[PDB]
Amino acid sequence: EVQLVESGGGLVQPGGSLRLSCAASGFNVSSSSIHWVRQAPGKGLEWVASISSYYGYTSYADSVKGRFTISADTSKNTAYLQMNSLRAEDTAVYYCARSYSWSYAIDYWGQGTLVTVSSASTKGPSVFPLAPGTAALGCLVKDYFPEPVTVSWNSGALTSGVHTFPAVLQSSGLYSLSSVVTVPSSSLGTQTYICNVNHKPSNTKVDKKVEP
Amino acid sequence: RVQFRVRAVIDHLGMRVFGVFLIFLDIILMIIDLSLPGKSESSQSFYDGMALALSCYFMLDLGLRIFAYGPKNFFTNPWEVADGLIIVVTFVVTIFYTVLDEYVQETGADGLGELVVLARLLRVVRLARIF
Amino acid sequence: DIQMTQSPSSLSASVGDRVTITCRASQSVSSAVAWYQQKPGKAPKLLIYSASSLYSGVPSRFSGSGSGTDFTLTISSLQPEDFATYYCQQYFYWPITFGQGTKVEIKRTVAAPSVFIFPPSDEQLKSGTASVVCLLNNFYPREAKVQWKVDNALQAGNSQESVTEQDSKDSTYSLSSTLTLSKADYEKHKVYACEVTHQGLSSPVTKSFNR
Ligand SMILES: CCCCCCCCCCCC[N+](C)(C)[O-]
Ligand SMILES: [Cl-]
Ligand SMILES: [Mg+2]
Repeated sequence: EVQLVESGGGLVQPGGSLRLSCAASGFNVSSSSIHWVRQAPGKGLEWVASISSYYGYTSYADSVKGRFTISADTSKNTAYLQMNSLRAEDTAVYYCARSYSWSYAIDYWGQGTLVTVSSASTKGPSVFPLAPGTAALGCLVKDYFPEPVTVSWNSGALTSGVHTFPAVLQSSGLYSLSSVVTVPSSSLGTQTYICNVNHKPSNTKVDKKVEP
Repeated sequence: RVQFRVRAVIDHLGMRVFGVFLIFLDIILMIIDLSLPGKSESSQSFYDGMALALSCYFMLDLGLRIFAYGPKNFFTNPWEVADGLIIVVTFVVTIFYTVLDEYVQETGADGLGELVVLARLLRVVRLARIF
Repeated sequence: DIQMTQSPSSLSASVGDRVTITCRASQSVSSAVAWYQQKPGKAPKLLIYSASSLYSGVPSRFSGSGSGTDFTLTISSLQPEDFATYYCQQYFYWPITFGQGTKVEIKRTVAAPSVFIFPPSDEQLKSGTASVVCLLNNFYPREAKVQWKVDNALQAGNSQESVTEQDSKDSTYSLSSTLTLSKADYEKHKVYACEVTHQGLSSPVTKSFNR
């Protein structure tokens, strides 16, 4: 089966460097085409670079010509994108993707990796309860940078009724968002509800027992 | 055999080389095609035209080296069936590049760009086939 | 370079409807066009290649057509799980380009939100700031007005909204509005209320609390 696993993303200062990585399984980089395509948060898809090792053929978007380099270690069946001189315009989810060869449609994408280019600094989040037929409860996850956090409920045991909201950029420069779930009223007091916030950019893990 | 007489003797004097010089022409015409930047639709048609023509020719030459020799005796020597198959593939690619587009979605083929490069390479391998 | 001009940039149709999305290429790219669907915060998946070949395993409701330099994705019996953004690409000339996208929303039947309000916790107030959250749950259409009132004083400038993306099963939205105050101002007053206006409510609903 075809899988593409990107890693290497994250927070980086302008002028700085990162090296993305894409691990291939189910086909061979050495005879295929690997592409990196990116998507600035809230916008479209911009193609960035490609490699077809079989032809010693790589190619680049102009926005990236000179600063980024794509390459493959055909023996680790892995592709890389070296990104230097990052600017803020380079902030995006960076997707690795494949096609049979260079004139064939891209037919599979990884889930991508988030590159955030900014001078500003990792802050983990404060977490507050939104304490409570059907009843509503939740967590306010507050004052954090950069995106993103990872809320679950009861260590992902609770999913039905759950809504986690798009983070919102406060004018301070930090994000907050809420996660809410609706549950039967009868279960407050007997059943326990915990929200597992998680901010990998800070090694922050917080769990709030919310209750009446 | 009733016609195999008049044909197989026409395919000599001087079709022996004209056909070959016409292959050199083809490759040359292609190199010029690929080297001229930014040529207009009209210039492009013009060079596409010359490519197709020269391909139609090679196609007829091969419905004669088969009508004249006969299906089975050409076809016995599969070495010549390569050079014949080659002609047919390139004719198909060219017909589509130069004229039958934009019906190609209908083929459902993908890899169009490499098909093309293939067919360009094949034109060269044709001389390579020639000892 | 090659532009893929794609329209509409968004549309809204009912389940069972046949939608059409168009992409014009700035010059012939033959049949090297592909359509992708991308659900929110996910990798695009491929639907169609070479303009009109259905990619293996994709539901056949999705089809593609070529006319010269005009490409058409047709979704011919729109299902509620088809909420997504659809991108055409050409991959004939380089660089590879995508259209700006069509954002497809599923039209369903009106549904009024359920409204909850939540005071700030002790935790947060013990840090100098008070966030009050008004929740609108599972409603359609997306237009909704939330106004905050503090002691009937109509509150401007100090709240922020976020909407979820449209559910893929029941086609609804949820929304939060957060009023944010200094501990000081939150103490100055008593009645915290959000009024919610929406087509499924025959008149605006308020949830409030005191303290
Ligand atoms: C299996 C039949 C498919 C053979 C088609 C070969 C590719 C045709 C390329 C057409 C390119 C035309 N144009 C005007 C964009 O250059
Ligand atoms: Cl279907
Ligand atoms: Mg949802």
